[PDB]
Amino acid sequence: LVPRGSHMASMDAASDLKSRLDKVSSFHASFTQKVTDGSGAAVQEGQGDLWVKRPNLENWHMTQPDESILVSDGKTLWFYNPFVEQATATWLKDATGNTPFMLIARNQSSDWQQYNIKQNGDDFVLTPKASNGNLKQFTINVGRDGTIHQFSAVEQDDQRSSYQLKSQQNGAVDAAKFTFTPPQGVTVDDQRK
Amino acid sequence: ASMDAASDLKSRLDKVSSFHASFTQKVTDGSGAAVQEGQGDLWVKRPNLENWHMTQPDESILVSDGKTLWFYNPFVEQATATWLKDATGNTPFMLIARNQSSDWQQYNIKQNGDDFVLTPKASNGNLKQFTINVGRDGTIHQFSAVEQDDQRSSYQLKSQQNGAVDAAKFTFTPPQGVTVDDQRK
Repeated sequence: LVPRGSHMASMDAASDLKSRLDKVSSFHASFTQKVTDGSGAAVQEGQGDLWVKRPNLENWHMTQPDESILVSDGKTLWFYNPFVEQATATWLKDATGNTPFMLIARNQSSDWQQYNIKQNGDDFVLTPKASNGNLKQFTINVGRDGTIHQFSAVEQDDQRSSYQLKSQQNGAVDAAKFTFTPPQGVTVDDQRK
Repeated sequence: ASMDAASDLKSRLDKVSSFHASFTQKVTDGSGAAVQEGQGDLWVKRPNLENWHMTQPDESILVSDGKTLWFYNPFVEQATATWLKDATGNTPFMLIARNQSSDWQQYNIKQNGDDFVLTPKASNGNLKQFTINVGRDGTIHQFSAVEQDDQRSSYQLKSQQNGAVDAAKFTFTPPQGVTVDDQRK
């Protein structure tokens, strides 16, 4: 019913272009180049080559107090409850909740520019520009070295979640523990249509 | 004032690319009801940056790690380093390599099958125009670019060999006996 307007047609095009390119995370190509000064006269020709490695997605893994987990490979968000042996898969794009963890882990200008952000020293307070009720509020404390010390989040139904972080070990961890395969026996609700 | 805050936040966060933290969490109603409490663990691996390496017709090379753009002319034994931020030109290669939504959302974009034509929203930019042909599988077949001076560069690509590329390629250290002009302030 609501027609496809120019702004959406452009968004759909950006999105398809992106999904195509998402399929190749690295490649090598030979090319032929041809330059033109402005008028049309052939300024230059030649052969060359190009290597590209695209960014990886962000990854995260959180263990709740109840010992159930949330795992993200950047596409899927997996939720797993080892006590009841139940697992839920959902595309991250359609995921709901856990936005602080997504913001924390992605650290992208473009996610940050969706908020009004005041800064007092190491403390930052973020109010959403688009007040649709995704996150009513988000607060975070980050050292100069980038260590996150604490943060809190207000959901749209005024549900507040606060976190105080300790024992912050930097240094890498193996990508295999950010990819989740339901263990034998676990009921899977795969909501990825 | 909001945009300095966003930047500094990001820049603090850029210093760390992975971490493990233990935490204590507390959850609340609108009222203030102590719905939850306990300890838990968080692991994060941040995105790494894009990388590209390009050999020009004249055999000079452009290498990018996401922060620095190195330009090296082995014939005259001269290399230039410049922050990628401060860089001018080579926008097509940055876009191809980054493949970020937010970079694509800076252009009005029309599609016809595999062909896409892009014109910048923010008309004060590097690129007057950018054209690219991408297959369903993500192979880039050709593209072309018009700079602000009406100059036009076209590329026709072949031999697209996907699969891992040695990360030798994307880190550049000036060779001994090459004169470096480090423009990074």
